[PDB]
Amino acid sequence: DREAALQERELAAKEVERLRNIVRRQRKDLKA
Amino acid sequence: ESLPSNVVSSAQVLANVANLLNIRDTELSSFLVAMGDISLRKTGVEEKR
Amino acid sequence: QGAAQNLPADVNQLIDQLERHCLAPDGSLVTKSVYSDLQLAREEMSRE
Amino acid sequence: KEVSAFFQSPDNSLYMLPATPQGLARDPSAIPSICRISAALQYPAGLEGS
Amino acid sequence: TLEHRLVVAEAAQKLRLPLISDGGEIHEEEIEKW
Amino acid sequence: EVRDATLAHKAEALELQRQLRRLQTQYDLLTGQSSALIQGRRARVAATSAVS
Amino acid sequence: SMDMADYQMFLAREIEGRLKEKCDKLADAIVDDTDSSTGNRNSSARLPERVKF
Repeated sequence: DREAALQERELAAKEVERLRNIVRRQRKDLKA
Repeated sequence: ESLPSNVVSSAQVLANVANLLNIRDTELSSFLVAMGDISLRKTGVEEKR
Repeated sequence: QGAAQNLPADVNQLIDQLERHCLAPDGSLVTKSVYSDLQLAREEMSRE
Repeated sequence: KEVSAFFQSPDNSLYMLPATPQGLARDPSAIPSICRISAALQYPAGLEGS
Repeated sequence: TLEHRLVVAEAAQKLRLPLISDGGEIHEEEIEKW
Repeated sequence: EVRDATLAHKAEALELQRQLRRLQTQYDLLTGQSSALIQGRRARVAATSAVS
Repeated sequence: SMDMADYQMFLAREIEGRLKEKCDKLADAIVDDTDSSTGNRNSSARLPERVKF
């Protein structure tokens, strides 16, 4: 199950990069 | 005849007892805190975490 | 090095737990009076 | 007679416009009004609403 | 006409109801009327 | 092992998942939430230039 | 006294309309929050879930 867990781990980890900068760009500009 | 008319007309609107809490000033606080910041309270820190 | 990492968390926890018991004193109610006032706005909305 | 009109003209009619309809802040010593909610006057007034 | 009956007529039956909280907030307009 | 790591990584995914939709909705709802009361200005200002 | 019977046409559009069409409209301004997308629920999304939200 490690290989099955490995393929879903990277997708569960790749989201962090796409869930920081867009948040760093939106919630900052949801204040104007 | 108009006592039961105008009184309930505001009263039926004023049945929204709960939603006023962010309406508090002029619905502007609702526009300021009911979604402007409470939905932003999480997302403000939902990147630093 | 490891103990130094916990120090910012260590200095926090010294008074953080007691500040719930410090909430009732004036150390918090100067701002946090709303809790002792039970939603100091108007106690939610009844008539105001 | 004369001084009353000298005082009525700038002080009488303009008084109600903030008096009842939130304008006076209704005892602005009522801080949570013009500090939490009715502070919306103070929110963009950089020179006034620090 | 009913707007100006708030001077004494409508002032003496329902205008003074919120005076329990309007110490000076409505005292400004009754002193216009008194 | 990675199955245990998935929990550390699903939390690394799920916890940050329900916040982008929040901001995206915010970027599509908060742009007009504040404007939903400015339109009342005209009704409140017409007679201001009258009694004065 | 004359304002008693004359109010048959006061409660037509003026004191029944403007009192009603602006009490709710201002009170329904709140739903322009997260509830803005669900425009049909705005009538029923004020009392039960705004305190929940």
